[PDB]
Amino acid sequence: SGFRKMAFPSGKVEGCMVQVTCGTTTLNGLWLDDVVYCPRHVICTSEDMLNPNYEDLLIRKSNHNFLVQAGNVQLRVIGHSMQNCVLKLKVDTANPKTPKYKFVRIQPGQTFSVLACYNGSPSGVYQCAMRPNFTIKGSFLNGSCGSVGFNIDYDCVSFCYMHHMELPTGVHAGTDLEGNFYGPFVDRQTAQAAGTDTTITVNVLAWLYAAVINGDRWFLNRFTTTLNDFNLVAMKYNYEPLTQDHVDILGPLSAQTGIAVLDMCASLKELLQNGMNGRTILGSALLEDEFTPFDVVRQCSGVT
Amino acid sequence: SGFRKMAFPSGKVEGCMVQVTCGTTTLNGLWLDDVVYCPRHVICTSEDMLNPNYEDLLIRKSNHNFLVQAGNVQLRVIGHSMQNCVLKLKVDTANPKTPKYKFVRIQPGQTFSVLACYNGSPSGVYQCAMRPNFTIKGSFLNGSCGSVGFNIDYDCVSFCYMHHMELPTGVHAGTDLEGNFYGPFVDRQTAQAAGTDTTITVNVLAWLYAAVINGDRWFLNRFTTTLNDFNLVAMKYNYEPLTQDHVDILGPLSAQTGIAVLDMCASLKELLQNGMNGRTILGSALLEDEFTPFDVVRQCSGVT
Ligand SMILES: Cc1ccncc1NS(=O)(=O)c1cccc(Cl)c1
Ligand SMILES: Cc1ccncc1NS(=O)(=O)c1cccc(Cl)c1
Repeated sequence: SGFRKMAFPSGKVEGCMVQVTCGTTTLNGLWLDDVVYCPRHVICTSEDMLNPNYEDLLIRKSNHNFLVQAGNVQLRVIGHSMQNCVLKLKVDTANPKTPKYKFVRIQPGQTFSVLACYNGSPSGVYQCAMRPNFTIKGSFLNGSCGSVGFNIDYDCVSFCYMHHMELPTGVHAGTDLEGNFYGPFVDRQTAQAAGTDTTITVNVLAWLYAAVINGDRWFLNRFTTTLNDFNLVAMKYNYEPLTQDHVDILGPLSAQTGIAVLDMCASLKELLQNGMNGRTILGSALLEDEFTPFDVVRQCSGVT
Repeated sequence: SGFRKMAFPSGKVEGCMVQVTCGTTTLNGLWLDDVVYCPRHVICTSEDMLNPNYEDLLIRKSNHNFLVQAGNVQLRVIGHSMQNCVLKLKVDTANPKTPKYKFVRIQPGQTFSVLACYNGSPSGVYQCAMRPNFTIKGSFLNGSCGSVGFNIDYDCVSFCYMHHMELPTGVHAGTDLEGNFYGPFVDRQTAQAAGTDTTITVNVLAWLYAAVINGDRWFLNRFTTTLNDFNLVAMKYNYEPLTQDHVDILGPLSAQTGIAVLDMCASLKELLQNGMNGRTILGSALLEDEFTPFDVVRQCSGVT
C-alpha cells in the first residue's frame, strides 16, 4: 500500500532527447525515427518573440542552420518543415533508441509524465495534469522548451505534450506533437490569459477511492447525494460538473471498495463545505485532483 | 519557474532491473556488472517469514534454484551469497546496460528516487525522503520488493535503498545495497515499531526558499528569531532541531534570495504557531519536508 504521485519510467523518452540549436537559441528536441521535433520558436531571437512571423523567419533558415546533437554525436539535417508550432527536422539517421510510439492529443483533466530537459539532457521526471484550462503547473526553466509529456502503455509511448512557454502568471503552455497548442495560447511574448481553472472532480473522487483503499477513511460519512445536488456544490467551489460518464469510469473503484459513487460524492460535498478541519488525506492537506481513475487503478494494482 | 516533486530520470536504473524467482517467491533484482542484488527473503515461503533462519534456508538452495530473468533472457547463476539482508547472485554475463554506480548509505532527511518494479518490470518513478525514523512513505504492493532507491550525479547512479517490507502501519522499510537495514527493522513478519517521526526542518526551510524564488511570499514576515528560540518551537511541533550545519547548507539559498536563515526561521515559526489560515505554499496546504537544500538548488538552476 501507500499512494504516491508517480511518474512513468522515463527511459524510453530519455533515449529520444536531443539538443537543437538555431542561431543563438538552444532548446530540446525529440528524435523519433529519422525526424526531430522541437518548438518552432527555436528560430527566433529575443526581439523576434514579441511578434514573430514564423514563415518569414524560417525562410532565412537552411538545413545546415539547425544544429542537432544527440549526446555527443552530431546529426545531419536533410529536411526542415513547420507543422503548426513545431519544426520537423528530417535527419539522415533513424534513432536506434526509438521506442514504439503514438502522438496523442490528451483531454483536459488527463494526466501525463514530463521529462524536464536542458540542452538535450534529462534532469527530472514528474507527473502532471492537463488543467481544465489547458495549462500545466510544471517546473520549467530557460532551456526547458522542447521537453515532452507522455504516457506509457506496456511498451508504447504516447507523446501528448511539448513544452513551449511560461505565461506571465507562472503556469506553462505547450502543444501536442503535431504543433497544435493546448488552449488558446500562441507562441508569442505577449500577455495571454489562461481562463478560470477548475478542479477535476472525477480525479478528486478517484483519489478519495485511493485514500479508502489505503486506510484513510475519516472523511467517509452517513450521507448520500444526487448528481444534480452534488453539482450545485461543485459549481460553488469551481469544481468541474460531474456527469454519468465520470460516474461510469469510477465504476471499478466503486466496485472494489463497495462505496457507491454518489456516497463518495457526499463525502466530497462535506469536505468542500467544511474543509479538512486540520486533518490530511494520503498525506495531503487539500483535495488532490492530479490522479485520474485510471492512475488510481494502475497504482493500486501494480500495472507495469 | 514552478516547483515540482521531481524524481531523477530512471533510465539508467531501468536497464538494471531483473526478476528473481526462488521457489514460489518472485521479486525484483538489481543487475550491476555480473552480480544480481535482491532481498534475501526471496528464499522464504509464507510460513518462513514469521521467524526465518536465513542461513539454514539458504543452505537448502543451490545456484540453479535462483531463476534470474532480464526482460525475456535467462541469466545463468554461477554463485550465491548472503550479505546481511541481501543476496548477491553471481551471474556469468555482465549487464551491458550497467551505468557508472556507487552504493551509498544515505542519511535520514536525505531524498532519493524510487523506481517501483513488479516482476522485474518498471511501473513508475517517484521522489521520496528517508524519514528521520528510517522509514519511507512509498507506494509498494506485493512483488515490489527489490525495487531500488537512488540518486544521479551527471552519469553516476548512487544506489541507496532496496525495498524489503511494509510495516503493519503502512510505512516502508528496507536496506542499503550492502543489505543493512535503515533503522531497527529486521526482515521478519513480526510487529515492529518505527519510532516517532519528526519533520525535516532544514528541508522545510529550503522549500520555503523555493517558494520565495517562485513567487509565493505571503508567509514572509517582519520578524526574526535565534537558533535556541526557533528550536523551542521546533521541539513543541516535532521538528528536527536546527543546527549551524543546517544553517550553513542553507547559505546558498539565503544568498540568492537575500533572506537571512534566521529570518526564514521566524516565518516557519509563525507558520507552526498559526498554521496556513487556509492558504497554500507551492500548491501545498502543509509544510513540505521532502526537498533537501540540494534538491531546491538543483531544481531552481536546471541541473541535468
Ligand atoms: C528569448 C527567446 C528567444 C527565442 N525563443 C524563445 C525565447 N524565449 S521563451 O522561450 O522564454 C518564450 C517567450 C515567449 C513565448 C514563447 Cl513560446 C517562448
Ligand atoms: C509471504 C512472503 C514470502 C516470501 N517472502 C516474503 C513474503 N512476504 S513480504 O514480502 O510481504 C514480507 C513480510 C514480512 C517481512 C518482510 Cl521483510 C517481507
